[PDB]
Amino acid sequence: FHSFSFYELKNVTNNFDERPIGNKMGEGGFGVVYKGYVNNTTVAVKKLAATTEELKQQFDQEIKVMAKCQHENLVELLGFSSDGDDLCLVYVYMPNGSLLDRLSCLDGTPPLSWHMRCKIAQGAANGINFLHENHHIHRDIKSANILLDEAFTAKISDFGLARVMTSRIVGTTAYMAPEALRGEITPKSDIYSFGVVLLEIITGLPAVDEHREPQLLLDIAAAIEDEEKTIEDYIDKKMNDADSTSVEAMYSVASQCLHEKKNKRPDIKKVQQLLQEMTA
Ligand SMILES: CCOc1cc2nn(CC(=O)N3CCN(C)CC3)cc2cc1NC(=O)c1cccc(C(F)(F)F)n1
Repeated sequence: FHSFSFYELKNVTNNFDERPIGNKMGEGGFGVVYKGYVNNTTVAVKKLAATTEELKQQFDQEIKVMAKCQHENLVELLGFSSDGDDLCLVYVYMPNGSLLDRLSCLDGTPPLSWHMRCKIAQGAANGINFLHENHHIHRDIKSANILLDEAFTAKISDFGLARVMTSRIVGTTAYMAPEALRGEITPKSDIYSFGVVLLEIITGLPAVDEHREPQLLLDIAAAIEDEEKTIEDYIDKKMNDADSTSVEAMYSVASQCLHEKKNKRPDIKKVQQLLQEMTA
């Protein structure tokens, strides 16, 4: 971890080339992620962009929680830049991008095997466990914020909103718990959001598709629980190694996570155990 010059980060991203394939790898609400090469390693450079004050607060927060953090299932922050006109965060490069992009087979990548999906589910849950052990709430758990390294190891990203009620309601609505949408801040909200990620993994479908019926993946769960559908009907067809048994084990974990009453949901510790029993 050390301070980078804005102009060094500009240089290694070809002046922040927004063309893909180009240096642009992804983007979100809080900025664009660029491929760079600094020191003697390939790096991800997140140039932050929209409130200018809230943006700087999310920047300082990310640094405060991740500056010294090292974990198997969390991204590694290598440094930052605030000396230029734009705020930049620099991470270790995740060559296999986001769980979302790999579930979508973006840029012609092969579909993730059920085996790969199970290990990624366990990894992410191990990442969320470490945060809850250290009394951190993520507040933005989703397939886009689960990155995959050279070995498809799950790495949780985005700690800008990482932390009771609140005034400014923040997060990705497709993944947010009912109480999180009301402004409640609790680690039980992360468990819910993880439940939506498990539905994405089982189905290969994004949490929200405006051109889909139903539009929210949450409804598919609701439809299955009301005996109209079975999970069997929504299992990702782009797999050859998926067994109904272990699929239903993961769906059972997803269902418990997606309980509308926060207190009925399992803790992250119970989620890990149920996901281990799934494979063991
Ligand atoms: C945030 C998603 O951004 C990325 C997308 C990526 N895609 N590809 C692969 C890729 O482009 N292709 C080309 C064709 N081959 C076949 C394979 C797929 C690697 C990616 C790495 C990405 N990000 C990071 O490394 C990263 C790491 C830590 C923190 C962050 C943060 F966002 F928080 F800032 N980002």
